[PDB]
Amino acid sequence: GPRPTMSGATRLVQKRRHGFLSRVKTKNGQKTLKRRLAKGRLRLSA
Amino acid sequence: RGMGFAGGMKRHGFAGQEASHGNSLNHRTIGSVGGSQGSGSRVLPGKKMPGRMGAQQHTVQNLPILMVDNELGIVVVKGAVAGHKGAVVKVQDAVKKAPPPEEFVEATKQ
Amino acid sequence: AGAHVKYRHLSRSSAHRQALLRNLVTSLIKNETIHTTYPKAKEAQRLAEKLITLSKRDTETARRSAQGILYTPDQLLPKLFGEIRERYANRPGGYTRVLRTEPKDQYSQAPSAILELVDGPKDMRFAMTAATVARDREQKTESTDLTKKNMDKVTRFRKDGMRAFEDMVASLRDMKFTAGAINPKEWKKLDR
Amino acid sequence: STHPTTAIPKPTTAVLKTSPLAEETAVELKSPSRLQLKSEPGNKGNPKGHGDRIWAFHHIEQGQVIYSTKPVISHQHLIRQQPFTGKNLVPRKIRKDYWRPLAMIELAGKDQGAVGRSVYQKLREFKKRHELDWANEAEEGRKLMHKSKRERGQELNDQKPNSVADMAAVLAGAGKGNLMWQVSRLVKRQLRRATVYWTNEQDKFHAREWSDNVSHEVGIPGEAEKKRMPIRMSS
Amino acid sequence: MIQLKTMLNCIDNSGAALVECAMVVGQKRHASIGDRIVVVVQKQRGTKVKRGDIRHAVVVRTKQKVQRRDGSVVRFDDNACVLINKAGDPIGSRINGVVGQELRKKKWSKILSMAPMQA
Amino acid sequence: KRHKYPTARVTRDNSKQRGESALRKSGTRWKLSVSDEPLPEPVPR
Amino acid sequence: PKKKTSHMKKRHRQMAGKALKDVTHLNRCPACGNLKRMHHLCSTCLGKLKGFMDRNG
RNA sequence: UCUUACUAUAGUCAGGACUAUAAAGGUCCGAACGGGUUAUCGUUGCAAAGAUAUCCGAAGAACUAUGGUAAGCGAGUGAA
RNA sequence: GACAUGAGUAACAAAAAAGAGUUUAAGGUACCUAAAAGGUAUCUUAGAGUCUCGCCUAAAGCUUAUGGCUACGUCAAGUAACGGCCUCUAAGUUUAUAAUCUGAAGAUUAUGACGAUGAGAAAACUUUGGUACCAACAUUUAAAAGUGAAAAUUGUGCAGGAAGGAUAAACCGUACCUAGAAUCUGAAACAAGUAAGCUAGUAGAGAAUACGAAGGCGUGAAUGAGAUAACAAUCAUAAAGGAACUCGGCAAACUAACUACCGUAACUUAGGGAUAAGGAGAGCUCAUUAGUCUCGAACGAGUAAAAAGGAAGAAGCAUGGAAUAUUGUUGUACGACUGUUUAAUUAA
RNA sequence: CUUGGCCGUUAAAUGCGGUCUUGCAUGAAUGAUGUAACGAUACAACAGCUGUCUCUAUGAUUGACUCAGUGAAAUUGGAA
RNA sequence: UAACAGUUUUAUUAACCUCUGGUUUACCUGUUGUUUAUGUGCCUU
Ligand SMILES: [K+]
Ligand SMILES: [K+]
Ligand SMILES: [K+]
Ligand SMILES: [K+]
Ligand SMILES: [K+]
Ligand SMILES: [K+]
Ligand SMILES: [K+]
Ligand SMILES: [K+]
Ligand SMILES: [Mg+2]
Ligand SMILES: [Mg+2]
Ligand SMILES: [Mg+2]
Ligand SMILES: [Mg+2]
Ligand SMILES: [Mg+2]
Ligand SMILES: [Mg+2]
Ligand SMILES: [Mg+2]
Ligand SMILES: [Mg+2]
Ligand SMILES: [Mg+2]
Ligand SMILES: [Mg+2]
Ligand SMILES: [Mg+2]
Ligand SMILES: [Mg+2]
Ligand SMILES: [Mg+2]
Ligand SMILES: [Mg+2]
Ligand SMILES: [Mg+2]
Ligand SMILES: [Mg+2]
Ligand SMILES: [Mg+2]
Ligand SMILES: [Mg+2]
Ligand SMILES: [Mg+2]
Ligand SMILES: [Mg+2]
Ligand SMILES: [Mg+2]
Ligand SMILES: [Mg+2]
Ligand SMILES: [Mg+2]
Ligand SMILES: [Mg+2]
Ligand SMILES: [Mg+2]
Ligand SMILES: [Mg+2]
Ligand SMILES: [Mg+2]
Ligand SMILES: [Mg+2]
Ligand SMILES: [Mg+2]
Ligand SMILES: [Mg+2]
Ligand SMILES: [Mg+2]
Ligand SMILES: [Mg+2]
Ligand SMILES: [Mg+2]
Ligand SMILES: [Mg+2]
Ligand SMILES: [Mg+2]
Ligand SMILES: [Mg+2]
Ligand SMILES: [Mg+2]
Ligand SMILES: [Mg+2]
Ligand SMILES: [Mg+2]
Ligand SMILES: [Zn+2]
Repeated sequence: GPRPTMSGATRLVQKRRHGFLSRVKTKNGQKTLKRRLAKGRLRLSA
Repeated sequence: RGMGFAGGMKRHGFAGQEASHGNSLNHRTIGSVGGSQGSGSRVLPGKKMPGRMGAQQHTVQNLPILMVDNELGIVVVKGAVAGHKGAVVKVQDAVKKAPPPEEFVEATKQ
Repeated sequence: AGAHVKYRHLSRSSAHRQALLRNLVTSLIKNETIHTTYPKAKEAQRLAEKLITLSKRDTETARRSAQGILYTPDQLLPKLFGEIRERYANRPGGYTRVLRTEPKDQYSQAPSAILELVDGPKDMRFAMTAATVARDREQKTESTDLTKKNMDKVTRFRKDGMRAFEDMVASLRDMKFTAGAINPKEWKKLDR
Repeated sequence: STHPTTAIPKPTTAVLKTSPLAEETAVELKSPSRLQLKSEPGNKGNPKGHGDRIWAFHHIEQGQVIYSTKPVISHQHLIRQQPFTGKNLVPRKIRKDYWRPLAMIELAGKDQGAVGRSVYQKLREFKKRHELDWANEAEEGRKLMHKSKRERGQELNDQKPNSVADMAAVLAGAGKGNLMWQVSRLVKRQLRRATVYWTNEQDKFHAREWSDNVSHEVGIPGEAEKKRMPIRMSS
Repeated sequence: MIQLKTMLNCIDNSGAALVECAMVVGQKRHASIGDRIVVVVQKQRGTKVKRGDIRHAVVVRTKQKVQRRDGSVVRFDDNACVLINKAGDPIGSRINGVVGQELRKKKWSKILSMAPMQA
Repeated sequence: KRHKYPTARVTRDNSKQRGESALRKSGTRWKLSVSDEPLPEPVPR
Repeated sequence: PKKKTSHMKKRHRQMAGKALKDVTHLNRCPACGNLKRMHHLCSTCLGKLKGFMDRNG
């Protein structure tokens, strides 16, 4: 079954992993933004 | 003496089950209530089960008369008698014994 | 399967059930009356009548036992061995009265009652009977045998007695307390 | 075990009537103390200058008051002078942007430091008896007993008005063993001269009446240097 | 009330000092004063009985209270017995200690003949 | 203080603020020099 | 449950002998003549008399 | 952001006892803390891994915190 | 998708716990009174408080973090009584630069930049390498005494214990919640889980155990009032016997902690075994006192001084008086040992 | 094969311990063999201890039952 | 004639508390730690 994996989770690790700068500055991150931007998402990251 | 709803141990002398050797929630229960398909696929009539106990008539036979006091109004009999103090009981000559002598039966009527 | 209960347990523990009775008897003596549930009013009635018996004793063992029942002895002991002792000197028992009333709490609809001290400043049967006699005199009716029987009960052992009861009736007429009271001769004609 | 008094009329030792409950004034409840009948009590066993001035700081938003002998307060004052008045009502520290000087008491005697240590003692005991044993504000005035435990704790934190009425009392001889009396015992007694410096001219009107031995001055030394200008009623 | 695995004190000069009950002879209920049992000698004293021998014994006194006809109840501080043979005669020739008085009605005259004091 | 060594007999209540609260108006623990006078009443804000 | 309980059998259990019993132990109040419960105090007179003994005495 | 290993910077381990040491021990008894031995309860549970008692370690191969590194053709990490 | 059945059933039981008064607002009833109004009493909804009682207490308290579908009048040049921003750098990161390698993508080394969980002048006014170092452990030190930090001093062991820079007041954070009573993670108002400091006192070696000052709490009817059957759970006691139970002493009971007490076997890698085993003592009162301390005047007196003290004494069924610490011994198999392991059925 | 033979332990031993010239199918770093110490490993015995049992009884709290309020679930071809 | 003394066991079913025991959670007594309230409380002139 699922586990409580978000216990003790901080919001500084959310910007370093799934933030916006982590995606525009990486080759594989531009795809995610372009993919999410083509679908029409508002929340491109974090 | 009425005893309300009695279980299997008090009402029918069921032995019960174990206390500590792994028993789960079944220490004073009745256990099995019959066989399976070959025994009728039903609980058989006359099965001993929990229910109300007491408050039923009971006879004690062959109790001698130790004392007879007219002033006090008491008739002391050997042994125990069914019921609680202040309960009405029926006293009569024993049925499994010879009736009282003929002379006595006439003296009392006289 | 065992023996019958000696008294009411009131779904409480031993220590919790003794404090409940010491608190009901403490509020009764302090306030002269309490409105509670009926089972509690009947369990505290036996302890309230056994505490007033200790207030009519001359030994110290009674003064130490009465100190162990109340929760504020320093404030309530003078009243116990004072006013309360003087009031019940001539009465042989029956110092308290339990009267059933409508549910105090409408959520649970639990039967309630009023445990009070007879011949006290807040006797509810003394004021209810004075209100019945105040309505009979203001309506030119005749009191029933049950009212005359209650008039003597609430005035036999009272200090002032009848004089304190006539003043209660007089105050209930100058105040117009029986205004709007249905005459007893018209009860047979009322469906609701 | 504690014993709370009742809001009943009582006599005062001060020359003025501190409260409407005060029955009599300038009543001797005990023979003059050792230093009371002394023209010049001195700083016998205290540092030079100690007791000549007494500062009073207050929270400009909540009204919490603190008394200090030195020109500045520390963390010891907040712990030893602020009783618990509820959750989120006792600050964890002293915030420089909230605490300002309320007033400053200066005695005429430039070296009678023992007279100030007595005024500071009665002010701290009165403040404790204002947060505790507030029977005169339970059903009258602020009516603290008619308020919630939250609102009641916020009104107890506001000791600024009470503190000003405590100064007019202590400086008028209130308290037993007050060293601001001076008994000649040749037996005539009088009050010692004092001066009160106020950061706000309107803050001295919390006391219904002041004694005749106190002089009121606006502004506290060292305040102007901090670019803090005093408040003047006349303007 | 002597039952299986009950330790008794043998008070005769047969050779045993502490025997363990192994069977109640002639009844299902636990044995009281004057009832037969089968014991196993566990200790001796210094044709005596050797440790481990199986013999018949008679309960002479018990620690469980024994009510009597006249309402007089007796209680001893320990459970004791005397060894006997399958015929019913005591093996020992002398008994040291007080024995229960319930042996008279249970046809144990021989055991009482050499009993110094009865209680 | 007669005996001053650190093991001297302790006869004081080390819980200074025992049964003392402002929200409940418990009152002062001990009798002070200002406890016999009426609390000065100020002019409200 | 092996089978769904029918409308007939579920109506038997719900209303057969489970009708709300009408309270018939009522009598008027002697002080005001309102409908009170037998052996119980009048709630309208209790509160009023309880409040009348608190003002004067 | 779970978890495994490593890594950098930090923190924690009442008290008592033995031992050659004032401090040199994968030492001893035992809280915190960390484990999860046995048992009962629970099993549409308070809980998709919990409660109670009991038990084990508790200056070390210890435990914890905030970051970082290594994982998905080949297998990352693994006192396995 | 709607609506049935089970069923008006289960459930609202963390072994803390409640009882009796008072009161505010709005509204619903009945009466008074019919000039509307208002008054008295009662009920409903949302609150508040008083007295008594109990529970938590090295918490279920206070102050704050992580965090937040709780809410927006939360206020700082700096120190006392503050963090961030900013400066320096670690582990590392780099679509920065150069060189190099490379099917493309990319990778590598150096430099630069960035990167806290670390380091950053002064202030109750202020702006070289033991000539060492600030890992662990121990010791010593702000002079009336004791205690707890900080920083430093000295020493010990081997497992041999960072980097770099120095050296007239902007901007951002500030409210509430800390999980036993309305807020974090567990799908939720979940008996679980989560960081730091403080966390009365008595009593102890102690943060153990017991009581509990303040404080909070005894949940949003997500409940309340009765009754006290069987049975279930969690417990308490028990005649005689004492493992006869059972796959098996599973569970439970016995034992227990303490003293500078006595004594302690086989065997042994000579360290152990060992706190072996097995015994003794304990609270209250008191004679007695070398010194220390106090009082009076060397001496005298004193435990309304700490201790010491004895083959003294009193009372009771009982003085390890309540709570806390779960038996002893013996012969084997396996693996030397301390440890590790299938998160959530196998801990060996 | 088998509860191998013998001895000790038990009133009674397919067990445990010792022993045999005892290996269907032991064996030497897939190490062989015997001790000290250690073990929440596994088996066996002794003493104590006990409701484990002979053989259960009584008592306490929370549920279970009744009244008031709120109000599920698995399941169900249809059912006299 | 009086008086004195003696006149089964086991098993099972049910009832029953006189006796012998067990139980006793609002009974009496003794007692430890600690808290709360009330009263009282040292020497000397
Ligand atoms: K997983
Ligand atoms: K069970
Ligand atoms: K059938
Ligand atoms: K179950
Ligand atoms: K700043
Ligand atoms: K490439
Ligand atoms: K027993
Ligand atoms: K009996
Ligand atoms: Mg985490
Ligand atoms: Mg009956
Ligand atoms: Mg049984
Ligand atoms: Mg058939
Ligand atoms: Mg209930
Ligand atoms: Mg208790
Ligand atoms: Mg705050
Ligand atoms: Mg992580
Ligand atoms: Mg260790
Ligand atoms: Mg340990
Ligand atoms: Mg693990
Ligand atoms: Mg496991
Ligand atoms: Mg160990
Ligand atoms: Mg059903
Ligand atoms: Mg039901
Ligand atoms: Mg239910
Ligand atoms: Mg209204
Ligand atoms: Mg940088
Ligand atoms: Mg940092
Ligand atoms: Mg929770
Ligand atoms: Mg918790
Ligand atoms: Mg939640
Ligand atoms: Mg603890
Ligand atoms: Mg809280
Ligand atoms: Mg409540
Ligand atoms: Mg016994
Ligand atoms: Mg057996
Ligand atoms: Mg068997
Ligand atoms: Mg066990
Ligand atoms: Mg002794
Ligand atoms: Mg004696
Ligand atoms: Mg091992
Ligand atoms: Mg191990
Ligand atoms: Mg597993
Ligand atoms: Mg090999
Ligand atoms: Mg090997
Ligand atoms: Mg219902
Ligand atoms: Mg009897
Ligand atoms: Mg009693
Ligand atoms: Zn009426």
